[PDB]
Amino acid sequence: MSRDAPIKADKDYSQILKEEFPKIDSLAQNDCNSALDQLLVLEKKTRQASDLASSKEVLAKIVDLLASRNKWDDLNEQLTLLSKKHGQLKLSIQYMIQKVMEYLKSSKSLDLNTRISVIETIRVVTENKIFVEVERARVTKDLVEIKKEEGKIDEAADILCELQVETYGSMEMSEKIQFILEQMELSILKGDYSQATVLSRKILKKTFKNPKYESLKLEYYNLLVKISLHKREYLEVAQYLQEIYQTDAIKSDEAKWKPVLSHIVYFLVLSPYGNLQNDLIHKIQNDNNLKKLESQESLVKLFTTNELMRWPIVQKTYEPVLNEDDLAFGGEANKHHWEDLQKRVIEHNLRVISEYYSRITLLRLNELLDLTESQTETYISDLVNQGIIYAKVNRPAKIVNFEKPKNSSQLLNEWSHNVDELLEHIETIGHLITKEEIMH
Amino acid sequence: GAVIAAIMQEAGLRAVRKNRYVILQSDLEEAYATQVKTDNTVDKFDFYK
Repeated sequence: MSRDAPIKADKDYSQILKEEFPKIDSLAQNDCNSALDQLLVLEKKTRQASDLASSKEVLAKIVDLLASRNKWDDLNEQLTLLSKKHGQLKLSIQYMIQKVMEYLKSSKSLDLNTRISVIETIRVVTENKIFVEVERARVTKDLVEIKKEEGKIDEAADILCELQVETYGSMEMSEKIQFILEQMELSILKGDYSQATVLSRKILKKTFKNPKYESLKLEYYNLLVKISLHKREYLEVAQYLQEIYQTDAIKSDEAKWKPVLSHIVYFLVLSPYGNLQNDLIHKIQNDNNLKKLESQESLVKLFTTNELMRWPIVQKTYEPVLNEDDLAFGGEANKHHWEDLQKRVIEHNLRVISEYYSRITLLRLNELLDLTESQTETYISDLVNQGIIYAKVNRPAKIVNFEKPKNSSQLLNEWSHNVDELLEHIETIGHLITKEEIMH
Repeated sequence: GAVIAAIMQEAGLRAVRKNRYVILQSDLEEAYATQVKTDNTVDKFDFYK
């Protein structure tokens, strides 16, 4: 580092011990300790450079042993001990570690190795601050995969979720996206969805702009479909599939967009009214690629336009069609997204009937909806709390008066305007009579 | 009252960093730590003790 004497002299010695490289090897075959004793000397120098040369020898020696679990503990330990003392500067020993760390990866061919290796790696890097930390997490992560096949899937997932929140400057944008995606998946498997919302917001939508990041954009939004679908917010779920459809890769290729559009229609319907909900399902109603499918096309069309329809007949239509399409209705907790399809159909009929029918008997309304008396009243009530419609339902079951009782002033206002339209209408007509007679 | 108004606002700055829409007690404790340790007179008061 300092003076001009260490650069030359130290290098000179490492050359001399690199000519004496076969000597170190031959002794290593007879006993480990004899050759080990040589590595100790090498990694005490004062120039940073001469330790680069020498940190090949530290990696090579244990390779010639091949490799020994007991011996493994010591090599990684010796490094840790050298780091605290000096390491020829604390920045120096981090590049040494980085060289030996590739060997750890590729040594791997046992469970046995993997377990010992994670114990050495976690410790080293707690006082380091570079790319070492990415690599530690990654090798730790091999044992995570293995932990998945155990009861330790909850536990492992946690260990690892913590780590990547610390933003290392050593990662590239492409690596940063990938590592956080891994965390989001582990949280699904953990079954903690609270963790996953914090990880989704960690990376941004404003990191995907160039076609380099195209791939990781697709995995990103697909992951958010599940996180939400579990919390049953069905409008948000439509939204992610719509963004995947906006992706260039899906757009270009005919095959890729097929299940995505199908899925789009389902979660938009499953969403209960909202005016935002309406403009999204009308946007999809315009799309050309949907019109080739006829099952999704009739479904979207039904819900958009104002119709009266009955639930076991709609159920009979789409039971052998849509209900057997997986990741919508054919999953298990999507059996209860099928059940949900009914609520959305009987809310559609309530909205229609509210507008057009000013009054209808309750006895009748029950029949058309395909519900029992009790379940009709509670559904009317919930939809009046949520402030969309208004009714007055009798408990004797004589009527339901789907109207909000009209106000005196508005009625009179409405009447005064009609009279002005009659007088305007006649005033314009008289001119056009004159026009037609003379032209004839 | 002002420092306490600065606390919630600075905590919710830290909210964006951490990438949450909620403020926790960890945010509050750092908000507390600073904005209240201005000047050094420690040295001067050694000889005015």
